Amino acid sequence: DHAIYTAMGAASQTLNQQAVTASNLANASTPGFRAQLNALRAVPVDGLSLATRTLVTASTPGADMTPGQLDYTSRPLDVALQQDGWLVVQAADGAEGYTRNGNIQVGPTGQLTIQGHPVIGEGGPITVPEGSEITIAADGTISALNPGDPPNTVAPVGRLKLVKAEGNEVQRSDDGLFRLTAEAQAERGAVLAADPSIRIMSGVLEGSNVKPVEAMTDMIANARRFEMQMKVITSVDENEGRANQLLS
Amino acid sequence: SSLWIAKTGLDAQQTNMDVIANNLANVSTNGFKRQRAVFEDLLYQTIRQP
Amino acid sequence: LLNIFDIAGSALAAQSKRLNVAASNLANADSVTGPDGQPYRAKQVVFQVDAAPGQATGGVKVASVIESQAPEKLVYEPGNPLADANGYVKMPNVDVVGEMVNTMSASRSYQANIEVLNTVKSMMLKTLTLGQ
Amino acid sequence: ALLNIFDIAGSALAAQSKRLNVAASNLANADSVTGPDGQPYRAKQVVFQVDAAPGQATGGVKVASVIESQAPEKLVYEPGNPLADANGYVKMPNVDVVGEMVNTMSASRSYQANIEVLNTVKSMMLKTLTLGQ
Amino acid sequence: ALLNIFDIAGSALAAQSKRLNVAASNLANADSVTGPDGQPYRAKQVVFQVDAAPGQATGGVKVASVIESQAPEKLVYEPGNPLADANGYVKMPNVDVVGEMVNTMSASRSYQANIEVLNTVKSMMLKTLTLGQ
Amino acid sequence: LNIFDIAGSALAAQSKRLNVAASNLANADSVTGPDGQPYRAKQVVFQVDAAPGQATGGVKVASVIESQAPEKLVYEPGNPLADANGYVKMPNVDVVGEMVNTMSASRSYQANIEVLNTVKSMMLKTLTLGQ
Amino acid sequence: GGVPGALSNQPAP
Amino acid sequence: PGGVPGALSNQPAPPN
Amino acid sequence: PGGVPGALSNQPAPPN
Amino acid sequence: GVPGALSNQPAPPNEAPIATP
Amino acid sequence: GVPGALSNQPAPPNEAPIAT
Amino acid sequence: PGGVPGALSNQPAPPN
Amino acid sequence: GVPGALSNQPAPPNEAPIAT
Repeated sequence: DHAIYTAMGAASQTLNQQAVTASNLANASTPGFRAQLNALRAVPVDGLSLATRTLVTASTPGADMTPGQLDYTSRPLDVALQQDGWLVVQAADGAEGYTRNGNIQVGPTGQLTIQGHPVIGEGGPITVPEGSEITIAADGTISALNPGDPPNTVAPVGRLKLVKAEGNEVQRSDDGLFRLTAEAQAERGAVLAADPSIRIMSGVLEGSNVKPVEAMTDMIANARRFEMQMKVITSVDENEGRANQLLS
Repeated sequence: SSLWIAKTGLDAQQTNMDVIANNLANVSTNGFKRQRAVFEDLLYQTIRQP
Repeated sequence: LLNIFDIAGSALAAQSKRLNVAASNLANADSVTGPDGQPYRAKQVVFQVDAAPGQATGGVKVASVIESQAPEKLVYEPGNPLADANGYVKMPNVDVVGEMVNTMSASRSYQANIEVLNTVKSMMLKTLTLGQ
Repeated sequence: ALLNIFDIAGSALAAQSKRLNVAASNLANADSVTGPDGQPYRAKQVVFQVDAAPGQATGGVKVASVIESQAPEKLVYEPGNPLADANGYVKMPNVDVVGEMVNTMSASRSYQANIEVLNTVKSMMLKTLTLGQ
Repeated sequence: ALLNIFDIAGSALAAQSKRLNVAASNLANADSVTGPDGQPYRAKQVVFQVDAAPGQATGGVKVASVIESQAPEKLVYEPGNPLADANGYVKMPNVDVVGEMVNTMSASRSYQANIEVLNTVKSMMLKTLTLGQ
Repeated sequence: LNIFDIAGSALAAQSKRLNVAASNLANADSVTGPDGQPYRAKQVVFQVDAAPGQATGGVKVASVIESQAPEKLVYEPGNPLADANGYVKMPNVDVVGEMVNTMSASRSYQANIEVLNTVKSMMLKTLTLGQ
Repeated sequence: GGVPGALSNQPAP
Repeated sequence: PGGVPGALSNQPAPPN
Repeated sequence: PGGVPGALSNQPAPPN
Repeated sequence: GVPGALSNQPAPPNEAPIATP
Repeated sequence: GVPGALSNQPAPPNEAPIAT
Repeated sequence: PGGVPGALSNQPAPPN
Repeated sequence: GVPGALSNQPAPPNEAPIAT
């Protein structure tokens, strides 16, 4: 009578896994995206006699840090980081966040943004002089040349804050930015200092890293697992009916 | 459910398709700047904390 | 309590336990970890005759639930935290076809035992009106 | 004391009927967006307690109260619908359809079991009334 | 009149039927240039509300009204059309194709789920009446 | 007991509509009948059959009519059936309409079948009354 | 009480 | 006085 | 102490 | 009022013109 | 204890945690 | 006595 | 009379000729 609940848990968590996979597939064109991993954990129920009931719980263990494919766009402000490297932005709630989106934009007032989040430099958020032409070097250095002026007068303005962090040290926040895990925060500090060993390419944008093969295989597996759980539910549903209706 | 998630995905690619069609229709226009569409994922839902 | 009733009830319990084990195994065909971080090893029940005071014939009791000894499947995911020095993650050895067939056979045995119990109860109800 | 089975099984039948009704109400409003007050529909669930007054050993079952289910509200990006959020996040109910279907099936089965209990109890009461005759 | 479960599930069926009808009408008029008079067709939307009910905890779904979507009407440059404005842009409806197919699928699956709920409840309904006899 | 007559009339009417739809589909490409006239598409007429005075009742097929819709003209002057301008009258059968009619008639047929089954069960159970 | 049963008449009549 | 069912009565035609 | 019957109390709950 | 209620009046005929009269 | 037997002491509350 | 019922026993196994 | 009524006289035979 309670195997129906085990099968129902399996089917519901299969639905959750399918939702995760569909959300990953919907962002196949999102610039600088990290796919969410999915794994079904097994929770064994601990009673006294025979733990013959073990349930299923869907989980998302971090994300995927494999870089995607770089689109070469003839623009100086689109940048791509090294493998396992992160650009730093000031988060929505006045905090710090890390990202791979190298689509740096400028405003009328001259401040750099990523998705609307101001970028964080050595001295705080980076502000470029109003209406200047901007070039980004291979180590984060930013040069600004005023329009209609000799290129000789170009001068550096600041340096981007580029950090290095692996998947174990990084957890996705609800606003799409990545942050440090508590266990990583305890060791590497609240704020990560700039890592000078990371090279950055200017003029190339990093796309998403969702793998179509894994997504399609996961969808097929989810469908089949759901059908099996429905069969288990149906088998349990007939037996209980007969039993009660007759042994009364 | 997943249906709307995938429907939002389909709507984004159609948008991108419309952007590409607009860019390709204005090939011979004088002084045209190409349009590039970027996408962002909406709010992540936390169900149970680690 | 009553013998045949005891037999049928014990057998219903045993077949329900087997069905629950099979359902839990089918749920965990693709599970990669548990709470401790160990792989999920498929469970299988052990049936034994419950005829302790009833000579060699009696009900069936589930002696134990044991992890199957079939070798664990191995998947090459070197980035997985659970991967060993060789990069192989252990995944359960649950056979889907076997579990489906186990569920079906357990259901059929459950129904047969219920019919047996109903017939026996009807026979005693008629025995209650002997000589009248 | 076979008469108390009437009360026990009747309370159980009423509680299971209420649970089935709540589950069906949740299921029928999985696609709702608005309530009578404009609030999003919140999935609701009954609470089962032992219907035992202080000092009573074992009783039937009773519905204590109906509570809002604890689950994140399903966010949908539709900033064209007249109902929306600051960022266009329409809030939809957190109904888990599989859970509601399984709940409906379980409530129906428990209901039928209680009906069988009531039937056999009434048969026994009639017998007992035919004790010596 | 109706039993509470009957009313809830029947209201769910009627609401899903209305949503499916709106989706079908939108899909039919995807290429319409002019309506009954001369104004462009506007994509219709159906808004689900929960029947407040005295119980509140249990309630079906009602549809207050069919609203007309407020989205930028599609503009197609056809100056020769009599319905072109001063600038010459004829107005085509804002009916999106993918959204309507998704709506049709979702309405069908909610309809079938409510049908299954009614089918499940029925057997218990018919078996209740054997309690007295 | 009148429900048997009502539902049987409904089943007969839906069978007639289905047969008319099948006839329309069969001869969508037909050229001539036994005489020299083309195949005019058929449609049944549904009416409310209330032999007594109580307003409502079952459905009855009053008649089978030939749609007055215009006849398709194809230019075939070598055909002896062509008129002075060399046109031949081909039927105006709406293919999609007739397929939809087939499916809708099938569904209404099943609904009436289910009604008949349910009421037959109820009328069988009413004979048990108090015994 | 606050919740009417599933097998009750339309609380909403 | 109901008319033709199905296709003919479900097509937009001008009144006469 | 009872609790919520069915789906909520038969799905793996959060740790705390 | 509500769709599915009971009234003592037949509904008006369902006309759908193609052009404005 | 043998399952299905009778004991005067109640079974301990069972739990199924996700992480140890 | 007895062993694992169902799938595991009614499957060919290496001799041991 | 009515398509499904009862009459005492047999229905006339029905034949389908290719041409009239």
